[PDB]
Amino acid sequence: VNSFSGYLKLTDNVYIKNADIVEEAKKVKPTVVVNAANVYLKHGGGVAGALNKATNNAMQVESDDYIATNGPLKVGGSCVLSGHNLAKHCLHVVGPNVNKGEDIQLLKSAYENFNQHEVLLAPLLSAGIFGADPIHSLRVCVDTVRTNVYLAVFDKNLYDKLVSSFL
Ligand SMILES: c1ccc(CNc2ncnc3[nH]ccc23)nc1
Repeated sequence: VNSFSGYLKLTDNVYIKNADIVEEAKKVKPTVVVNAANVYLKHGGGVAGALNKATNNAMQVESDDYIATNGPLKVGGSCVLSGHNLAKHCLHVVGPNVNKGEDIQLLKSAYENFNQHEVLLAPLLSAGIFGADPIHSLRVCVDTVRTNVYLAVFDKNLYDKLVSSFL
């Protein structure tokens, strides 16, 4: 039993809710919140900008030190950093950004990072400003992640479409 509430169950291991991931993170304090990161960990907008704003920019400060030491992530890759006031840990995962021309096949590699964590609160990777079709992202999630994932979808309209079209 865990503390996630109001989720619709899609499969054995995937759950989905219309929620603001920031507000859900602050209420649940999950072990892991996933950030929709870019390779530079520049948290300017979308989910990343919102999560970073909620940390009062502490996420960005920590991220800049990470990049200065380690260099950029790979598209499809991830790193574990602090969850600050939102979670124990933040798993920064880089989905392909269609608006940069990145290969959508890398979306499966991105979701594979979730399998290193038993339970996660997450957004749909490569959705929103990353330009992928969220229905495709949900399909890849279900077909790739084997650990327990709680997906927060900010937009109520998209949430209803994802549920109604789910196979
Ligand atoms: C429109 C469609 C999809 C998204 C995906 N981005 C997010 N997904 C979950 N929670 C969020 N909070 C802020 C952003 C965010 N954004 C905007």
